[PDB]
Amino acid sequence: AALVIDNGSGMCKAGFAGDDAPRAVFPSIVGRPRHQGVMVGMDSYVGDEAQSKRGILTLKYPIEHGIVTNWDDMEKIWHHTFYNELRVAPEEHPVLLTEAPLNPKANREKMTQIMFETFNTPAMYVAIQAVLSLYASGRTTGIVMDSGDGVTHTVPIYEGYALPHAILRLDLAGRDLTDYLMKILTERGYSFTTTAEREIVRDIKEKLCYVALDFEQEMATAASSSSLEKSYELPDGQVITIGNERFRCPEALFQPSFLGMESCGIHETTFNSIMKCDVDIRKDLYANTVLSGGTTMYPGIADRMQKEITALAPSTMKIKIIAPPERKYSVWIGGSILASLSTFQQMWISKQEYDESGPSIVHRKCF
Amino acid sequence: KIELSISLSLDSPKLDESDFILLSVKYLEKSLGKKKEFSGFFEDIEKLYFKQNYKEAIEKILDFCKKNESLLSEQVVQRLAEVAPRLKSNPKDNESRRLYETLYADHLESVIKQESDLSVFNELRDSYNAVKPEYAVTHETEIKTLDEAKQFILSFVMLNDNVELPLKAQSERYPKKDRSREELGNTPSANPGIMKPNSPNFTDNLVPVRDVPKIAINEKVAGGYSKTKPTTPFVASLSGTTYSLMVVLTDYIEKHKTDKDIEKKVNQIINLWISSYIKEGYHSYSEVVDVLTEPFLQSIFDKANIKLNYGVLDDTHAEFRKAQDYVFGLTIQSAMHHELQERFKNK
Amino acid sequence: MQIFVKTLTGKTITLEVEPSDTIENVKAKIQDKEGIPPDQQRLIFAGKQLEDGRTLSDYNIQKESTLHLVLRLRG
Ligand SMILES: Nc1ncnc2c1ncn2[C@@H]1O[C@H](COP(=O)(O)OP(=O)(O)NP(=O)(O)O)[C@@H](O)[C@H]1O
Repeated sequence: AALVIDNGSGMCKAGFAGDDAPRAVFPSIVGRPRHQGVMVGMDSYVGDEAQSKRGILTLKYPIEHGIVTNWDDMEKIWHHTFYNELRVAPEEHPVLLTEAPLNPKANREKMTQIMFETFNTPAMYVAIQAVLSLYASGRTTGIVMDSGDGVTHTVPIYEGYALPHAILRLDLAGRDLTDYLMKILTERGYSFTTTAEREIVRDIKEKLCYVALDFEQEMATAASSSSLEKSYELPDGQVITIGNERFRCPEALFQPSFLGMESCGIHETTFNSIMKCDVDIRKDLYANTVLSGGTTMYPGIADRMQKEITALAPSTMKIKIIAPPERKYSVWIGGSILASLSTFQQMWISKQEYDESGPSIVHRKCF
Repeated sequence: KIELSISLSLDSPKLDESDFILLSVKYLEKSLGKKKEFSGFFEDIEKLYFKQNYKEAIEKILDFCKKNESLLSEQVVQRLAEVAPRLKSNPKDNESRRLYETLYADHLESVIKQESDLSVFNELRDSYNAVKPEYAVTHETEIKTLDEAKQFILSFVMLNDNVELPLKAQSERYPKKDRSREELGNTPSANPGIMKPNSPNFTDNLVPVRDVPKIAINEKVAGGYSKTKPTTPFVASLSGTTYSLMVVLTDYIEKHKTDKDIEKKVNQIINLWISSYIKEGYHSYSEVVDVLTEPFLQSIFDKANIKLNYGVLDDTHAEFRKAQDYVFGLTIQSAMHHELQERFKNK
Repeated sequence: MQIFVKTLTGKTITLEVEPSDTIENVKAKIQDKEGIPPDQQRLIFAGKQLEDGRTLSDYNIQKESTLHLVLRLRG
């Protein structure tokens, strides 16, 4: 049975192909001790335990902006994935890894090198996250809107191939949305500044926030009735109430000025993306905008994307926003789907093929 | 494994004549290994493939496949021979050949880089300074590096639609050009050479993103080149600029006729020209070579005792191998996509 | 300001222009004066083919500068 690990900017999603959810979802962060001597009597901590010991540890996000940057910490994440979470020996399972769009050549070779020479897998493959997300929705052509923890990508894909010339990247996603939520709830009176309070504000975000269909009437409705307010109960029992904060926060995705960013907005980058593609394929793209990842999970986001792209596109363009219900983990699910196809058994990179040509083989097999 | 892979690979709907040739040979290089005995069939197929001689080479492949039937899979030769009579080529869509020719342009350029002492291009400065129109700048720098000659050779386009019109007009091939006039603008691309902006590509074979021309075929041209030679990929049709190169070369040959190494040195130009025109995406191989080989241009060389090799190389093995992998990847992905979408229907 | 566009026959078309004017503009002015469709026009100055988006300033074309004009031959 083949493994599927989504190497995410803030969460690693790992599991077994054939299942339709990852078994393990844990913070993709490595912690080492802050002062020696918390070490006397035992080395390093990964994942859920390293957030529990944040105060005796110096956290590092080895994959903060979607591209893995620290290979010693990635080695340890993957080791924790295989041996603690899934509880398997990697020599015993072909392994499908995901990569970010526009992933350097060498980052791909180094992924392959580690998987064969450090975990001694029989087989492996590397697919682009967005492509997997498109596959899980039964398309092989569209534009995927991938918004995770540390990075968002708008990724046009034509007959399975992500187009390097038109992929747009954008360093605003959930981590930034969670901090803004912190900021504005503080301005309201409720103090959230500690790393422990940051954790509750992430819960408040994923449970109560939503996208306004138009920002202004929602503000007007907030300013003129109680209907939008929602009570939220903290861990120590205190109850607080969230008002326009509920939608002011995810609004940051269409108005990065809210955070000081002079960027465009997930709708403008989507259009900009589509317009670096050949005219002949834009109609297909516009009719297959696929939303994907944890940060597209806000109620109302499909409908506003519909509205805003309709405002940017030519007046006859047929426009579809596809936002699956499973899109929190649709990268991984497309991975699970792919690994399971029988025809995919002819496409693994084999242990044999690897020491015949070394890590550069990834370029000739995975594209 | 390999028997079932080529099986899947052959199921593809979009499989073209050049895809089949590469897919076939990959099978026989794995099945019959490097037994020397067939070493020359492999060598001959690659040489016929370069010369775009798909008919002869597909003929040679089935027939080799009959006369070695017990050595192979009867399942695989049946699909090979059943699929062959229905194989076409599509100049809009010749992706395996685009990637081959583009890798070949690099092999050719590097062969010239260790062959040429760059004296021919320094000698050629004078033939250009003589036949250039008045609005074209003279070249007065010395050509020290091969890029410096690459940019020089390319600047002959300055002669176009003026100096080369006398001998353009003696062609009967060139009126059957079929580049559409409709100006289409520029599309961004990260593939090199003659590849399509949208086609898959090995992720070590990318090039930095920049704009390139979209050009269309007229398709309503009677006897048009795209129609008569569908094996060659369309980039911009027949290369008119190469009459401009022939006006410069005619002058060069005239005033170096007694040169003993004249044949050596004219092939360095003709070939560097060919490599650069593919590498820069102006034209595919045949779009250049098929205006060069027309018999009224061939006189010019024959009467001066010059035999052109046309950039035909000793071996193309690396670039041929690389192309096999490419069509292998693409056609198994095709298979995988078909399994994928027929699993969603059933949900 | 004034410039001069010279054709292969050595006849010369003189044109009143603003240094802000693009090449799309000068080619259109030539069409209006002589009939030549601009997709056929190739303007040459200082040995370079002139590109449409750029302006005369961007090419340092002062007053009385001479352009050269070559017409494309196609089908
Ligand atoms: N309403 C919500 N429901 C569930 N998750 C949410 C919601 N809103 C935000 N999330 C955020 O969505 C992010 C989840 O990130 P995720 O999609 O796994 O990104 P990743 O780690 O970058 N992997 P990937 O998307 O494949 O690149 C977290 O910041 C979550 O807090």
